[PDB]
Amino acid sequence: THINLKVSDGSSEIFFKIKKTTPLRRLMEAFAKRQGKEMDSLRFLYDGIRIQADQTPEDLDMEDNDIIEAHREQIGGSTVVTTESGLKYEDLTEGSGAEARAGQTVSVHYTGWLTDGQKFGSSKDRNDPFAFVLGGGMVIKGWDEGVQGMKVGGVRRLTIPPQLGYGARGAGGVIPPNATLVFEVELLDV
Ligand SMILES: CCOC(=O)[C@@H]1CCCCN1S(=O)(=O)Cc1ccccc1
Repeated sequence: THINLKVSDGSSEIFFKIKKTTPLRRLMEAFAKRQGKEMDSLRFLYDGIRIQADQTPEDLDMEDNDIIEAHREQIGGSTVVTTESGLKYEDLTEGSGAEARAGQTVSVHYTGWLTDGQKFGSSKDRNDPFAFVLGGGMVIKGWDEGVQGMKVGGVRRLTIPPQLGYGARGAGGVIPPNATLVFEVELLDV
């Protein structure tokens, strides 16, 4: 009557036990919400086929310990850029207006995760935007570099190697030495 399912996006892996007659909506919402996102930002595939919120394990002939693969889809497309430092960035949404430049004070919202999907931080927790002088050395190097060129309204995903993050030290009782960090940064003002 019930099966176990694993949902993975390549980083976060979440395990669920679900009645076979239960629609996949709750499971899908749960996975999305754990990344601080709305369900409609993701696409969930079973056996290469896209799952819809109203379908059940029964409708799809799912078995115990099956896997659902989760991906974000941007309708715009996906282009990930590697810079000379080894920083990677992907504009999920492009903003409007002038590009943020070195020396400007910027205000952003962000969420940060480890490569196992664990959230270590977010400005949305206290609903308090984060401000800093871009290129001023008051944030990790991945940020001083990666927020350059964003426009207001833009959402940019940064993949930050540890020499551009917290290096050998880690941070916050959460990020260990030599960790790669993933942030989604939204530029609010420049
Ligand atoms: C004040 C300097 O902070 C930073 O440079 C980065 C980027 C700018 C915003 C905050 N972070 S943090 O989330 O990684 C900080 C963090 C790390 C580990 C656990 C919690 C928070």
